[PDB]
Amino acid sequence: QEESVYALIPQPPAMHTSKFGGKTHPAQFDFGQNKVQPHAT
Amino acid sequence: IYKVTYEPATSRLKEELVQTAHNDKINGMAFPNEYSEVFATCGTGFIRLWHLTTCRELLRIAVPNLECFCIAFTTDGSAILSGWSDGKIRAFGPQSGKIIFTINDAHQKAVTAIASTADSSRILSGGEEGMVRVWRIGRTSQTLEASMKDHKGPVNCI
Amino acid sequence: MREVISIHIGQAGIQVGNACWELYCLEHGIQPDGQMPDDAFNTFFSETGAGKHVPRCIFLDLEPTVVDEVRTGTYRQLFHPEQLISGKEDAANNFARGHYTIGKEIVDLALDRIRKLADNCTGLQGFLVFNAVGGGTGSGLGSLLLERLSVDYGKKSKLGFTVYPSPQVSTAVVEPYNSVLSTHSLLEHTDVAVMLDNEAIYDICRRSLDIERPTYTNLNRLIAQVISSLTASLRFDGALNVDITEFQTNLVPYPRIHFMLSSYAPIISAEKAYHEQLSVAEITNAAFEPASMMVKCDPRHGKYMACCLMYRGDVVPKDVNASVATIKTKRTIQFVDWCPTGFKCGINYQPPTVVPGGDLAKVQRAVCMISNSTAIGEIFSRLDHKFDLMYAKRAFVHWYVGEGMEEGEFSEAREDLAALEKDFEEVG
Amino acid sequence: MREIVHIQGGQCGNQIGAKFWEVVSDEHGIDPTGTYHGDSDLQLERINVYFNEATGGRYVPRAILMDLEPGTMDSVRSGPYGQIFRPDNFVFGQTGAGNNWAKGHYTEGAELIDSVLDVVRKEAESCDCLQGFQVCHSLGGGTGSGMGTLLISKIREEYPDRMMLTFSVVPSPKVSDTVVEPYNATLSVHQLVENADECMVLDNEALYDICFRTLKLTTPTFGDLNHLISAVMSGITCCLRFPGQLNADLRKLAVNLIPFPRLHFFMVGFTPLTSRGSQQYRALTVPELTQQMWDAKNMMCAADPRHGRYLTASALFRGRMSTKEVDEQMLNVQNKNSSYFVEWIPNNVKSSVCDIPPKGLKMSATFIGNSTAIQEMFKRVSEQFTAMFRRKAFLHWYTGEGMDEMEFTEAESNMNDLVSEYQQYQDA
Ligand SMILES: Nc1nc2c(ncn2[C@@H]2O[C@H](COP(=O)(O)OP(=O)(O)OP(=O)(O)O)[C@@H](O)[C@H]2O)c(=O)[nH]1
Ligand SMILES: Nc1nc2c(ncn2[C@@H]2O[C@H](COP(=O)(O)OP(=O)(O)O)[C@@H](O)[C@H]2O)c(=O)[nH]1
Ligand SMILES: [Mg+2]
Repeated sequence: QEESVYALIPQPPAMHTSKFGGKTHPAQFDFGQNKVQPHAT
Repeated sequence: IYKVTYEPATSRLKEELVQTAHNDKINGMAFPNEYSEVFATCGTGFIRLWHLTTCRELLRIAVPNLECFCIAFTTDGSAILSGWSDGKIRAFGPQSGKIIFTINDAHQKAVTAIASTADSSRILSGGEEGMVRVWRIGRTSQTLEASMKDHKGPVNCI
Repeated sequence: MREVISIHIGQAGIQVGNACWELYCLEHGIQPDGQMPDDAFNTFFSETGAGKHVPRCIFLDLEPTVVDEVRTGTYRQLFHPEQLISGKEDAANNFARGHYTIGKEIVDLALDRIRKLADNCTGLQGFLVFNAVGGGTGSGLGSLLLERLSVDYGKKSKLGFTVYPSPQVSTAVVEPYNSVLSTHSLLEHTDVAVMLDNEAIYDICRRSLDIERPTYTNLNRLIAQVISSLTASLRFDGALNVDITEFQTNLVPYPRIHFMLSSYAPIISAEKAYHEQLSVAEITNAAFEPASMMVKCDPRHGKYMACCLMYRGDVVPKDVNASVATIKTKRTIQFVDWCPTGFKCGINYQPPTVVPGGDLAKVQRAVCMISNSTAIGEIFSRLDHKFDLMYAKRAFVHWYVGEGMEEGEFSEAREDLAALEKDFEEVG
Repeated sequence: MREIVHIQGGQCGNQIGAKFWEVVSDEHGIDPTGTYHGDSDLQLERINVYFNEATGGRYVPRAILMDLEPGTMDSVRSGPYGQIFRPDNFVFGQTGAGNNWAKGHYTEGAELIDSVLDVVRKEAESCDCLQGFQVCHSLGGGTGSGMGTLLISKIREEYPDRMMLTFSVVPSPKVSDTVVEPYNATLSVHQLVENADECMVLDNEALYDICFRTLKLTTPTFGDLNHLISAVMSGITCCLRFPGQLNADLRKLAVNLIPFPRLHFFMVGFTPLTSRGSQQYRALTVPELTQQMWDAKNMMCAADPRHGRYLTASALFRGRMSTKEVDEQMLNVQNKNSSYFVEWIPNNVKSSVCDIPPKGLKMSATFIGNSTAIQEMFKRVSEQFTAMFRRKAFLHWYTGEGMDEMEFTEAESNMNDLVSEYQQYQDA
């Protein structure tokens, strides 16, 4: 309504990976055993 | 032109509008200043707006009975002026909303040519009964001055 | 006037509620039948019109099978029968059920309690959220509840004591997922969040306590010893009485970093006290020892942004400032450069109380340390691995999507973790 | 709250249910008259999960005995614990099923559902909060398999929220209990893949080794095997009936176990099982329960788990014990023999505990395994089916009931896909 025929038609990332990151291995942990074997038990 | 797809399986009938076209005797063309992508067509029933790359008409501002003549864009990018067979000029906008103003009895009958100043401060109207006039236009107040430029016949162009 | 609201959510929520509330009833001579034979108890209780001292807490859960034990245990004359909220069907270790299906139909009840639990409250310090992340009720209800608490009070402070999934010990398989979903809802809503893992507290019971058959009832008898030490200033006289707002101002540098560690010392058997003196000097060296952490994080891989030390018992400030001074010099402990300070210290003259049948020893000096460190990114990146290892196959998803959830809520709650770990690296 | 309704289909079901309701009854200290004669208040608090109060202090089970040829019902209607059942819960047909899956599912079964459903709803609505259904089948014969599945498809739609269990006894590999066994097997499997939340599989073969190897029995009668199956069906709902420091509802046992909606076949065991001579030597410690349950001998199904990988697993310990020894043991195995556990699931065991062991023991357990060796039951069945459907043997009995033949092939494609689902997820 405002005589704006120019305004009539409008014409116009990887997350990251931490350094600490790592899978827990059965070492550096005093709660459990300290080996990994195929079919021991 | 409609594409009516009907399936009797569920008895469902849906229509689509493929293409539209003007009715008859497109009177006037208009380009918005410094714009080569959209244009406007004044016809014998109402004003339609189209664009360049595709037909895909944008809107149809309707006036029921009397026909439009010599559609015009106010300079520098502004309202659309349209003089009708009534002898009256009317202004619309981009979405064109509601009539910006109606200069009524702008001529005796059937105003035929319409032009604007480069400053969008006055509007020329050449009528079919061989007369030329100009109206001064403020921002929200219109000025009806009495130029009365007499010409020898219908004003085809201004 | 110096009062807090103690919420317990889930099973481990009320599992620690039985340890904490067995402490305050004993620490103030409050018999299990309410009455005892001011402001020493007004932090946790509310004297009625005659004699009775009801607590100000709320036990919330979905399985009655535990909340009814409180109804039949010796602490049944204690609680207002409406505080012990319970449900009919449970969350079934499914974050969606605890958030979308079942959570929405009892929060309207729980909230009415809080409104009727805060009117008698004249000056409220802050809410106290005992939560167990890893279950539907712990993660779902907790998340849905916290958002409701933010929009009601906002200005009040929420403290989050959330048990976190340990690296090795895991009593579930899908506990990676609902532990991730909890972050997006706790982070913006808790004012500060303490963490502790069921695994780290196990080894504490091995070296120090020398107890070889540990059980959940043992560990909870340690957490209660933290909050008792944490809120001693609220209810017991002492040099440098430390409120909550003070505690919170000088510990959280940025609105994001509010995930902190805990410790306690001394933790010893009732017989090795005969082989030690446990001076203020000796304890504070053990609070900063990595094996005395209650979480399986290694502070030697990171840096300290602040620490807070709440001492208790026969302790005078001349020895606090001395033992703290010989720590800033120690090479192992690295403090991030933009804080040359970093210690808010608190002293009390009320030594830690001991419960009959407990494992700790009667001592006259005790320390509880709560540090905000940048090494906390470790335990937070393991989750970013197990979640990305199982979610690669959409395993167990059809349970979450079937309970009024979607697939976006997984990737959304995943980026929030990356958005967080950068914040633990921008501070380098 | 949290009630359970129980179905017994077929001759086998009407006989396992005899021992099941004998075992559970004693555990809750109720007489074959139905009067409670126990000692503790622990029996009464969760008695309504299986029974209903009645005038005179009786407790009548919530079972439904359905069978054609009521002859076998006349046995249990006459046994020692036969006086407890409601007589209106006995629904039976005057004719026979003939070990024919068709007429047990199409002609005769279709004549009883109109009455059976009035039975199941009459006692499904008396439940203030229904938890789920549980059935006991036999995939060899006609009544158990045929009517069982037809009962399920009616149940699956009427109650889709609740959960249906299935202790289906499947055929034996080395000996054939019937001749038309493979036809009844697949045609029933094709119903279980779509209309069952969980489904345990058992085998009379493996039920013989445990009595021939472990129990070292001499004359193992079905009266003893059913005392084995009843020991696991009682071992599942302990957390529903008895409190424990880590409870496990029936629903949270599936979401932690079934990654994809079609791998709902499991594998069970029980511990401890010793001779009457060896009970003098072997001790009862969590390290003992944990190795015998994990072994490849107590698997009550005839499928060696050492031919595939464990997707997930479970364990329902019973008896006041140390919750740490349980957690470190089940962990110790996964990383010990890491070749039988999948890698895209970091921790794939759930662990429950109960303060209440069996009636005559101090420690006990119960195992549930979801292994990719369960496909071996399907191969051995998929071949015996295609050896005789290839020549159209014994089919005039199945087509004589108006059956099609694509219902046979659809039963084979559905199976021969289920045998591949168990192989993508088994990368060896
Ligand atoms: N320190 C401690 N941790 C516990 C205790 N009980 C359970 N946990 C841990 O809490 C986690 C599961 O939380 P729960 O509260 O049992 O589950 P939930 O939040 O109620 O959700 P649902 O199981 O679906 O009802 C597990 O990892 C437990 O190791 C306890 O008594 N003390
Ligand atoms: N554990 C156990 N299994 C049985 C017993 N009796 C039969 N079964 C099995 O049930 C199978 C036959 O199915 P059956 O129940 O007799 O036919 P139905 O009446 O149509 O269901 C056979 O494989 C039997 O071995 C029993 O007493 N104890
Ligand atoms: Mg729980």
